[PDB]
Amino acid sequence: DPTLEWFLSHCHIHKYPSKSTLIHQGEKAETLYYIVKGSVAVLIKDEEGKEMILFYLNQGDFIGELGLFEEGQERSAWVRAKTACEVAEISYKKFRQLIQVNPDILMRLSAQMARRLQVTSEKVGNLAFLDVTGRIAQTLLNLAKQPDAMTHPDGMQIKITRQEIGQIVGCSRETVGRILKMLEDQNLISAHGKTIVVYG
Amino acid sequence: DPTLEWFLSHCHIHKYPSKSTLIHQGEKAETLYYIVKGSVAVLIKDEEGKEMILFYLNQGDFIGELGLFEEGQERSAWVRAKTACEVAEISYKKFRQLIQVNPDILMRLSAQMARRLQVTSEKVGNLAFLDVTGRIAQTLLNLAKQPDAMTHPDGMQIKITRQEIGQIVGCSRETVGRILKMLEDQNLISAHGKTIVVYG
Ligand SMILES: Nc1ncnc2c1ncn2[C@@H]1O[C@@H]2COP(=O)(O)O[C@H]2[C@H]1O
Ligand SMILES: Nc1ncnc2c1ncn2[C@@H]1O[C@@H]2COP(=O)(O)O[C@H]2[C@H]1O
Repeated sequence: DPTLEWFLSHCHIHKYPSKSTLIHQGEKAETLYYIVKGSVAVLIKDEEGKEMILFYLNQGDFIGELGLFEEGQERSAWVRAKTACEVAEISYKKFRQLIQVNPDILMRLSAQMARRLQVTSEKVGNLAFLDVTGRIAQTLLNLAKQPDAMTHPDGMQIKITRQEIGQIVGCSRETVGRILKMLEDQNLISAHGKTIVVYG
Repeated sequence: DPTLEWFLSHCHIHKYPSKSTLIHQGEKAETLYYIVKGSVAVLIKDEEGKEMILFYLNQGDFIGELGLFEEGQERSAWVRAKTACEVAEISYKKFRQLIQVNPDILMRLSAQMARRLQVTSEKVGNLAFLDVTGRIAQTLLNLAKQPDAMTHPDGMQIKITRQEIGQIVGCSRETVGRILKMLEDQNLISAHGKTIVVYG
């Protein structure tokens, strides 16, 4: 996109090794980010530092946008490199000015925001209205519909530990274990190690 | 405000009686809304038509924004007049043009979006980490910490039907019933009708 390359040329680019943290919750938000390459997890934690994956973001996604519209706010979640990443960065001050030149940039951002809101609402709905078996089932679908969802002859094919799922659904890797076996008995999936086969 | 009366003068204004539905989930999203007066609930339902209040929006809040950034989408939730309302309305087509004249309007929208995303993410935390009893307990605290939370000699004091709680937590008024009694046995609250006493 020629409009992204306009945006990007005003950004400093920094590579982050898989597993490194780009954003720490609670920091002061003063900068926007943009994933040029790679993917990251958005996480939040609970009292005893228990993690919950709240979204996966990927190349082309902005990050750190939520403190852009009002000065003096804090990062609302940790963002962690899922794989090695290359992330552009820019101060909100500089970015607000781009918007002044070309509003189309703010338009691109708002669109990802509107979509994260839909998805997150749906996630809210999922926790309220599904049994932990139901969520784990939903989570597999959504994972096999990730841009990076691979392909298998009997459906889609994903990789993910039982703990990651556990964090996505808010259950333990133990519970995730039982339910994965159960869904496999119902021949809905197939688990050979850390590779699940979802059908669709 | 100068920008906002500009926005509004391009809108048709319609009054909605308390309890009437402004947006039906699944409809095609082609129009933006703006609450000139009153408040509404955003709800989603489950398989057996069970409701979950997902947000309260009020005078000054836009509604129906989530299908604005991509043509051909569906209302992501029902929006229902909490009290009698007066809601401006405008087609997305007209609104995209305003943005072209003055981007500041898209800037006001994005800000409410960024805040709904923070709040909704927060709510996802609770749902993941709190069972039906835990949530109902949390909900009472938060309610007794409302600006309008009254005072009692043994703690705070609130008013709310069991159904309202049911909607806050995504459970039925029946379930809310059991759990309220249970919490009362644990002498954590006291329910004499539609007035609960949370202790401390
Ligand atoms: N529900 C969500 N969906 C997607 N991304 C999110 C969500 N909540 C927070 N984030 C991202 O997490 C980032 C961390 O801090 P910010 O709030 O500054 O910017 C945030 C957003 O980019
Ligand atoms: N998580 C949420 N927080 C706040 N408002 C929401 C949320 N999810 C949906 N809405 C509102 O529900 C409206 C119904 O359809 P739209 O998606 O067009 O626009 C929606 C938003 O205004």
